[PDB]
Amino acid sequence: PKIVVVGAVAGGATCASQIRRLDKESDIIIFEKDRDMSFANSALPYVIGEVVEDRRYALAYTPEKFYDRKQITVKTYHEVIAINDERQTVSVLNRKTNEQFEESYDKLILSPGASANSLGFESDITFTLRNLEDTDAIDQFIKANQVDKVLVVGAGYVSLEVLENLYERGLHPTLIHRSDKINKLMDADMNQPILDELDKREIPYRLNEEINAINGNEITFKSGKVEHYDMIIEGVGTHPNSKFIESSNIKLDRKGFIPVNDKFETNVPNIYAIGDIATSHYRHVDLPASVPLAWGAHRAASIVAEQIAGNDTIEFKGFLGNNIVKFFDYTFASVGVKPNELKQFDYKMVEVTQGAHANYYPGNSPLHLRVYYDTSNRQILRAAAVGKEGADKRIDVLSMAMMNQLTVDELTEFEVAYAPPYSHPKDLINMIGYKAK
Amino acid sequence: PKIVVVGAVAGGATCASQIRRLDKESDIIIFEKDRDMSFANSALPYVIGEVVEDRRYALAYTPEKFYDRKQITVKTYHEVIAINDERQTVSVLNRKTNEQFEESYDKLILSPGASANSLGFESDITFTLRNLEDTDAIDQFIKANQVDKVLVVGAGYVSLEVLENLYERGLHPTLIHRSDKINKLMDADMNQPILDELDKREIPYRLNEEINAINGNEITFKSGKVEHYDMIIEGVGTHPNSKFIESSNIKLDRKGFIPVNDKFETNVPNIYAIGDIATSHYRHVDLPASVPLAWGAHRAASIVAEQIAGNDTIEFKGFLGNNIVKFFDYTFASVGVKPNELKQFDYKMVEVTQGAHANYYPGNSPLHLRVYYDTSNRQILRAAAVGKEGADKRIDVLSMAMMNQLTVDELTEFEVAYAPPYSHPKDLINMIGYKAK
Ligand SMILES: Cc1cc2nc3c(=O)[nH]c(=O)nc-3n(C[C@H](O)[C@H](O)[C@H](O)COP(=O)(O)OP(=O)(O)OC[C@H]3O[C@@H](n4cnc5c(N)ncnc54)[C@H](O)[C@@H]3O)c2cc1C
Ligand SMILES: Cc1cc2nc3c(=O)[nH]c(=O)nc-3n(C[C@H](O)[C@H](O)[C@H](O)COP(=O)(O)OP(=O)(O)OC[C@H]3O[C@@H](n4cnc5c(N)ncnc54)[C@H](O)[C@@H]3O)c2cc1C
Ligand SMILES: [Cl-]
Ligand SMILES: [Cl-]
Ligand SMILES: [Cl-]
Ligand SMILES: [Cl-]
Ligand SMILES: [Mg+2]
Ligand SMILES: [Mg+2]
Repeated sequence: PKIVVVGAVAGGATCASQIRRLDKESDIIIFEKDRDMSFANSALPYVIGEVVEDRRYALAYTPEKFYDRKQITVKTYHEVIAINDERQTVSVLNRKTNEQFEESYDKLILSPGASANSLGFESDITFTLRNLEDTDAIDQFIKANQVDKVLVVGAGYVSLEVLENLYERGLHPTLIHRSDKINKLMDADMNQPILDELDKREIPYRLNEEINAINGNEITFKSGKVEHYDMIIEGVGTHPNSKFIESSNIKLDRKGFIPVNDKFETNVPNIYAIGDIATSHYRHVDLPASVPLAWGAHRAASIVAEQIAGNDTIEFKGFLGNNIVKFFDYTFASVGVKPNELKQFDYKMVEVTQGAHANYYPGNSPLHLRVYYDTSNRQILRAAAVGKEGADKRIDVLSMAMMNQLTVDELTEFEVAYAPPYSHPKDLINMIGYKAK
Repeated sequence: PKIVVVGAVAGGATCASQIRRLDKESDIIIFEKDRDMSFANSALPYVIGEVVEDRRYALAYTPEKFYDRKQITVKTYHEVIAINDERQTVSVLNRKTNEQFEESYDKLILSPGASANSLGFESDITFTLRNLEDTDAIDQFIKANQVDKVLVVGAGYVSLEVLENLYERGLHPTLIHRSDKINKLMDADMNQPILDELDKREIPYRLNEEINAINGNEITFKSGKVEHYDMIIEGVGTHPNSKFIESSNIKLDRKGFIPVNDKFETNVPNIYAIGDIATSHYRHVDLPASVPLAWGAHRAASIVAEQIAGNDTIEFKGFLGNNIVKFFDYTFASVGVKPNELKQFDYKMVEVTQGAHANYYPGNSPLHLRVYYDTSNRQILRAAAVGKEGADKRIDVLSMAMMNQLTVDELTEFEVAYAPPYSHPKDLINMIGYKAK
């Protein structure tokens, strides 16, 4: 079938590649509105911190390379501006010429993702981060202005990674956030180490703080404070890239995302939507979910490839929402329903704080693991772990347990890999099970 | 009931403590033939290495402390020499006075463990490592003789830990083993990094090599080589401590272990066996299993405590044989049936080697993950992982998958915690699922 993919990055290039693995005959074209395909979105903060030095590390492919290797055509600086879904074509603006044309399809895959929000100030010193053009502009500006003091606005996990990288590069960031709900995928009492790590490094922060006005480099804040900053990086949320879809028959929710079934189909035949634009449901509970992270983009890209060109019985089973961030010496990881969704259930909480590994073994640190379960059926609803060591291991185990709607009591039965450097004969996970009675 | 426990360490002291948590009235007496109770067995190689130097980590209690805390009587230097099951007593030898006496019981719990094998040479410089008296004797002999050159015999995970520790202490060990089958819980072609780590550090080794004769410090070998060593530590396997059980009605297998049901009962009413002495079955396949490791001793201790004084519906579900060892910069872990047991199934193998975390992100190291699955039902039989980073995490997640009867194909659905320090958007585990078929 002739395949048109919109977006050439985490969902779209992956989906196209997966289809080509299954099907060597079909014509596949991807349209990408910006300069680069297949950049490593998650590497971008580390490119700013110069922790990833070789900036080609964050760019897997050029169009010429993709055609050479996979016989897939990728057109950059080509923005899909309308879907003419009844005629099965898309309208495409060639952004270099400002001429538009239609591209026909038998199957359309929409992976256009999300764009950064802006606070909307008229300011040359403010930047957002979503692609490699942005990473380049930020790096350029730091060098051209010898940036030292940088205001980081927003306290979500990417803004935090940007802050850390700026600090390691030698700059002096201050963090602000409009509320006290920092790193909101993690339980709010368990985010305290973020604020400790900032305090330990004397990196200033102010929560429930916002920009009121910008006059050149002089920033006035809601608190009444006035400070000079050489550069501002705004991490103030994202919005779905669906304006080009509104005129078509595809159903959007009230926020502009595309609800999909378990085959990533939209309500319109022959159109699929994957990645951050798609909304689905949890695997382990009957609630809607949106989980705009890399794993879901790559997983949906594979399921859609199977749907189109492989085994059409392969269908998504829903999300668990496994997520994680590093901030300085700590890891913060959670999975399951979000904090604010716990109230849809009758639930209890169990938690342990114990050494990541045997206490006498050096380099130990306290790991805090918390699990919420549903009192009607003992099923695990959510887990969270924070520590210098071992958080990602416990959370990945519990994601595997929730995939199987395992109960909290069955955690006593989990058979850990135990030697002194790694865990305890009764691992933290087992202790949750023992403590749940 | 009146409770007698034989062995006061990983299974026996734990079990007695767990009973006391549930039942504050029963009399509970533990007999231990050696000097110490509740030593940390897995800490021992690290004690020898001066990695663990605080005594309070090597030894958790004395009998007087245990009594004061838990009103459990522990008689060290008391060796049970017969089990008089028809009269419900044990015959005990007080090794201090060399007098024996009968002790009556209502419930008897056998946790005698295993003893180290010896090569049988008449040698003042040769030591085995099983307990804290052993550990003290080795540390004292190094100090009394200004030991520099130590021969480590055997290549099991305990000999390998002892080798690493003697090296970190500043001594000069050489490793030998009778064959090339080193570290045999791991797939024989995934142990090369043990030899690479020995070479990198210029620590000599010889395989297919044995001690042929000893004359003082002059050791003559099977190869014909003749060398001088200051000390020898022999790690040439263990044998079950069951010769004292053989006159009783308790059924032993031909290898001298005690088979038990899922309540850890023996064939004799009111007698339980737990820890290294006990044999049971795999959880995920219908085959016998013995897994002489700390998790099993601790989980059996809990189940027995429930049987006697708590919820007697709690039963064992079988072993998976999760196991792990550190050797210098590498981790070696595996779970499921042993390599020799794979031939009892029609199976296939799938593997992947990939960075532990994102390709672009620094500090990376390749992680080799291998999965065997049953072709009759696509169930996972065995998994094994070796790498500097992330092998513990992948093997615990697969331990949890095997607990939940996951097929290899379902591993594409595992939702990993992804950010660049931790994994990839399709983790190694997901790659095994995609590469299967
Ligand atoms: C800085 C940063 C760090 C992140 N870190 C992590 C992390 O550690 N872990 C994690 O799991 N996720 C992380 N993410 C999120 C992850 O990158 C996304 O979930 C993933 O990119 C979703 O894939 P997608 O295909 O939907 O969107 P994208 O990868 O963003 O690709 C969408 C593409 O579509 C193009 N497009 C949009 N509209 C059109 C149109 N009309 N015509 C042509 N092209 C169009 C866009 O230009 C864009 O290139 C991070 C994201 C960022 C920005
Ligand atoms: C050096 C070393 C390192 C290890 N490292 C690991 C590791 O990293 N991970 C892991 O999981 N496991 C490790 N193990 C194994 C783990 O310690 C054993 O699986 C666990 O100790 C088994 O508990 P048990 O109660 O059966 O035996 P033990 O803990 O050995 O206790 C048995 C006790 O019974 C006593 N006893 C025997 N017979 C009698 C008798 N007739 N009368 C009175 N008392 C008697 C013995 O003297 C002994 O003290 C290690 C073991 C050693 C020796
Ligand atoms: Cl990435
Ligand atoms: Cl149309
Ligand atoms: Cl231990
Ligand atoms: Cl008798
Ligand atoms: Mg139209
Ligand atoms: Mg259909």
